Amino acid sequence: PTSLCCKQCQETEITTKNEIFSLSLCGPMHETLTVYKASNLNLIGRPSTVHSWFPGYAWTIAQCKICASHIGWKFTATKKDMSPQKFWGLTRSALLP
Ligand SMILES: O=C1CC[C@H](N2C(=O)c3ccccc3C2=O)C(=O)N1
Ligand SMILES: [Zn+2]
Repeated sequence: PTSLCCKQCQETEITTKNEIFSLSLCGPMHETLTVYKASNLNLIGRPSTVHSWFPGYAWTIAQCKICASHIGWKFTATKKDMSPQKFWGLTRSALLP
């Protein structure tokens, strides 16, 4: 009901609408849903900064633990002074609803 599940298998809650936050800037200074917390995702490989959509963070591929759908990435901060130190960037179209 606040629940966002893997679209492919519909078994797993991946996150909730409660966890949604926005790193995008609201002044003169979408497709990716960023959430503080998520569940039921397996991380693949190791963090990389190449082409990172969120400068300062590295990414690790995250897939649904049940059906292996590529749902998004775990983003991890490269510096200790950043907040959050970690979040999830989730492909909206890989989630239901
Ligand atoms: O922060 C991110 C997550 C990974 C994402 N990524 C991809 O989605 C992709 C597809 C094919 C070749 C290379 C990449 C790449 O780095 C990307 O470009 N930046
Ligand atoms: Zn799944």
